[PDB]
Amino acid sequence: RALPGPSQRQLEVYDQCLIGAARWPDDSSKSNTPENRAYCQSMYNSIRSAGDEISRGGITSFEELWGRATEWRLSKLQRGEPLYSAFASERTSDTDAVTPLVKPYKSVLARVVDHEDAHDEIMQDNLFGDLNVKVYRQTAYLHGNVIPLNTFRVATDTEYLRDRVAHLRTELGAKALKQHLQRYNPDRIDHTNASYLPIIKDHLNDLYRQAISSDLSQAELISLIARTHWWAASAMPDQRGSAAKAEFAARAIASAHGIELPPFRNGNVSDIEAMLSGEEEFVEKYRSLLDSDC
Amino acid sequence: APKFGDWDENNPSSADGYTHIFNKV
Ligand SMILES: O=c1ccn([C@@H]2O[C@H](COP(=O)(O)OP(=O)(O)O)[C@@H](O)[C@H]2O)c(=O)[nH]1
Repeated sequence: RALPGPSQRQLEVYDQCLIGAARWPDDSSKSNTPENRAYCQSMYNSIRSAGDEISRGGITSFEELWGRATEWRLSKLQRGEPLYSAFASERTSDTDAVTPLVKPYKSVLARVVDHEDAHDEIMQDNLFGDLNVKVYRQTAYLHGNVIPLNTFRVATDTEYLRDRVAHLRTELGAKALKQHLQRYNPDRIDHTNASYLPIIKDHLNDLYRQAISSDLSQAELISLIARTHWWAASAMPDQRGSAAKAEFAARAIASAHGIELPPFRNGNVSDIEAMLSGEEEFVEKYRSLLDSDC
Repeated sequence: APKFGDWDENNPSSADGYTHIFNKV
């Protein structure tokens, strides 16, 4: 059964231009820019246009939807073919993905360390040696099976590091020390093993198929949107741009039912909030990562 | 002791802050 489709009651522009922003709690300067408002409004507009087609039966599978997200995102790249390739390619199971917790991701270090669910662990390094890391281990549950996801790690004997890093540099070379920190920074996110992504992807068509019901209440819809957001963002299916695509898709399904979600709150980067939480936590906290204030 | 992470000050070898992909070992 067909669906309403995007609303005609649109968010005020000031809010369009914040759809898919990355409103870092430590630099919402980039949220305010002319280009980033331009980027966001475009995402706003292409979400609804995907919105239009979910309503009509056009987009049959979450993978098709994710394509639309990817097509959109690529047309915003003014970068070139190494970078184009990345935003357009799924992560393959023969690689790992890693985000070092340098700028602009510094706000995250604190989020891991004061996180109730964090462990204290020992991380054994070939260059620095042994390290105390606060470790958050995101895990989903699916069919009743446990799927590790992203693993945050923050190194905590900081003094020893700055000393040891400076030490290590001059021998191997920054060249050879950079090498190491691109992949093995004491502070880093290690993302979902690309191997889990087939079953996650199957799971997402399942959710997608469910959420393009007609019979669902407002509550159970938003739940299913938060989830789809939650899984897609946390799987990080692509080499780059996953956060942008997750939000786009989560929103396109909303608009297909005639919902108009607002921007996310400031300091609430959607894919990080998702990554740093479990599923039901995020589903319930969802409506308030959103700027729902008149 | 330094802020978390701030042991990585002015290091020319500071990683870049975006997702990198590597071959599995
Ligand atoms: O010029 C840009 C590019 C991206 N984003 C947003 O910032 C985050 C960046 O993640 P994305 O998945 O686009 O790329 P990556 O994190 O792999 O660089 C996403 O929420 C995007 O919507 C933005 O506000 N402006």
